[PDB]
Amino acid sequence: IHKKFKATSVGYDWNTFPMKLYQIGKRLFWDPAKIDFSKDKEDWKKLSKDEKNYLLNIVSLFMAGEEAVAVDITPLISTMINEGRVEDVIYLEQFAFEEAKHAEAFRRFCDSLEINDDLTIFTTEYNPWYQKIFYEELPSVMWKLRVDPSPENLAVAVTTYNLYVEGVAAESGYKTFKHIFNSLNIMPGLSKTVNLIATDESRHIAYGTYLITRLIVENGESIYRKAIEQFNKLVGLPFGLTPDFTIENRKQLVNARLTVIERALKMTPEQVKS
Amino acid sequence: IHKKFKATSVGYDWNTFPMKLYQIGKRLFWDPAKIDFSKDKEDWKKLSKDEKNYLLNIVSLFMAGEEAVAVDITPLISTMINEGRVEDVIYLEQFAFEEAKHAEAFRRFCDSLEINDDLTIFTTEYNPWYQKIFYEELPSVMWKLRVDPSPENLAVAVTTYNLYVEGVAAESGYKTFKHIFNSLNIMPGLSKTVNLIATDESRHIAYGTYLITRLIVENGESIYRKAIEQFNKLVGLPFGLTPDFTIENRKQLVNARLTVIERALKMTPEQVKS
Ligand SMILES: [Fe+3]
Ligand SMILES: [Fe+3]
Ligand SMILES: [Mn+3]
Ligand SMILES: [Mn+3]
Repeated sequence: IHKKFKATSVGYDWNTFPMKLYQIGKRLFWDPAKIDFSKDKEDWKKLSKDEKNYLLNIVSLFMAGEEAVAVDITPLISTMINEGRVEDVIYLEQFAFEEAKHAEAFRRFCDSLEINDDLTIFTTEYNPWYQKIFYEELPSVMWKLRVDPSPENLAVAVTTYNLYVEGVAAESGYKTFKHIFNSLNIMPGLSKTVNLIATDESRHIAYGTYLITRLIVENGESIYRKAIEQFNKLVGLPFGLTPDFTIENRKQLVNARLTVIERALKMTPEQVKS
Repeated sequence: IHKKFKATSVGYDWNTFPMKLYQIGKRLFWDPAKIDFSKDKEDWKKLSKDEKNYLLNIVSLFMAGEEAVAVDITPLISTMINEGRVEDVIYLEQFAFEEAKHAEAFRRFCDSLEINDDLTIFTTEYNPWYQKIFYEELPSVMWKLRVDPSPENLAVAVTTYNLYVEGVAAESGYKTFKHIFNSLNIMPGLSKTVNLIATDESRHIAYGTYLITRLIVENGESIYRKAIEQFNKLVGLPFGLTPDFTIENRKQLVNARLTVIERALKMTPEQVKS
């Protein structure tokens, strides 16, 4: 409709959280082209058949997700347009630029390893939980904002997107990447890639926290129940990795999100919003 | 719906035009924070009352537009999601990141000049053509893709967005900025800003050309008539500037777009698409 421009009259609120993360994003901008993968292909040929299978599996998980989160961001951006929160639109529009840049980096790392075949037999067949969330849950909750931009749908969207996918699932793979790169002294180019992607996820989960906490302070009693119901619905080895350890961290990250969610309760909207 | 990921199976087409501009965008990335505005405020106090009025006017025009083009990009991105063109989604999602970064740079330049008042009395009252296009035309044609993602609406959208707004209107202000900064030796910080924004518009009009030419090669007979009807509907001093000269360039840029539009006619889809 464009009845009034928030940049001409009221201006930009530079002290807001989505704008301060918007500064750090362009302050710590990194180019995947500068990341050299010329030695990763040598370390790829020095790994066993099973270690290459699990590494290709977890890389296929992120690369599948980086594209999905880059195209499911559209209803959240359009919802913020209908909400008039241009500052959120400015970051959420960058918040996807780092996501699309992540999908490029993994595809760059895959093409650097001569990997020219299909990786769909990793996103569905080997782990159906990754099919349930990204093929069914994430498209349903995000694109529900297109037809219903209600606050309760925003909470259901952000929890299925910034809390579990980015704060729990994406971070668990980073800790999995932490024990693969540091213990074996392999994949320095992907290590530079992950350390730059994990740095982006720091601002990604930060705004996701700010968005969900903003809903638990504007509609605390109703948003919290939907944000927890959705978070309870989502939750329902080589390289020297223990299966009881990765599950411990992903449950430790799940516990790390329940704290920051309930932290928003009984908080004044002045303490987080403007 | 997320029935199939274009990044897991078929992969990314790195040789396509939206991906090659996606490389240059992150290759020539510039941070508006590094641009120093400490001497622009000194040159602002050395301009007459009318020269400051026209400079603030044309700056208020871009800053108003940079926000509008950053929030009207959402239907075009969602249309490319429904079209499955993830490569276009990757650039169009960056293509807005440079736009939101432009809206920041102008607001940074305005805040650097102590300009703390409203600029709405420049986007509507002084020039109603800027009200007709950005308050009525651009929201209508872009958000018509949300309800109707037809090829004819894409042409009407891109012409009202990448052809006249970015290729003609935005470029005319750059040529206007060309005669203001070079003839008077003023505003070096904004000169660094414009030269970096005009460099971004090079990739912006390039993809806009690629998108509209792709429609004139996939549906040449129907898209061209709508792309021209819309382009004919859109078209319907201080600093040593001549009113007959800026109109000459904006008509020269209008003529520069009719050539590249009709250039797409009688061209094989193999010559531009994949
Ligand atoms: Fe993220
Ligand atoms: Fe542009
Ligand atoms: Mn990511
Ligand atoms: Mn621009």
